[PDB]
Formats: sequence, C-alpha cells, structure tokens
Amino acid sequence: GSSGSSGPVKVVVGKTFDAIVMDPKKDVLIEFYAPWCGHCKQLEPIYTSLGKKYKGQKDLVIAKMDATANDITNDQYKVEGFPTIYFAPSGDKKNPIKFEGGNRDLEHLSKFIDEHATKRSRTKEELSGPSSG
Repeated sequence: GSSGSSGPVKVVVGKTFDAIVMDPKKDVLIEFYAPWCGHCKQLEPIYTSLGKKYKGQKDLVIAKMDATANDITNDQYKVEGFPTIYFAPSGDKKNPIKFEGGNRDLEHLSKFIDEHATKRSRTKEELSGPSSG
C-alpha cells in the first residue's frame, strides 16, 4: 500500500524497478514517460485517471518511471518512443506486453489492462498475432 503524494500513479526508479515493476506478487503496469516529450503531456492526465481508477483492482498497481533518467537493466523492456506502457504480469514478467492499439486513451488503455490483467473478469486471450518480440 502506497498513497499518492503528487498523483495517483505510483512512481518507480531503477532502485525500485526490479522490486516493484518486477514484483511477482502482483501485475504492475510500468509506463516510461519522457519529461521532454509532448505526447506524454497529453497522456499525463489520461494515465492519472487510469491509475486512481484501477487502484481498486486485484494485485494491480499502475506505476510509471522515467527511462530517460533510470536505465532499464532488463532487456525485454525497450523504450523506442514515448509514451511507452508495459504490463508486467506477476509470474510471466519475462515477457513484457506493450500497449499496441493505436489510440492511447483512458478508454483504450483500460481495454488493454482488463485483457492482459490478472484474469480478474471473464475474459480470454485469443490473438492470432506475432510471437517474437
């Protein structure tokens, strides 16, 4: 349990990344934002609600980190363009899930979490997409 001082979205660092973002106790959604990017600005608010709202979920904590400052020791997590969201499922983290839909909003983002979520609601994963990556 961690309260939000200046926002609902939990902030993680390199020293608390492999501990939080890589917490096998619960699925943590890490979103690499850039303090020098515009897209992140329009998403700033979009993500805020996405967290404060998902705060009432099961073993789920929508956090974020500044890949620009913190170096992602991992290798599976790559930040080519911001914003960049990654869902780390408690257990199968080794395989990160980048939000790939087209429209980054509070309506689409939620549709990506509920699916890749900890199987909370009645929903399956039937996608005939690529494997590698």
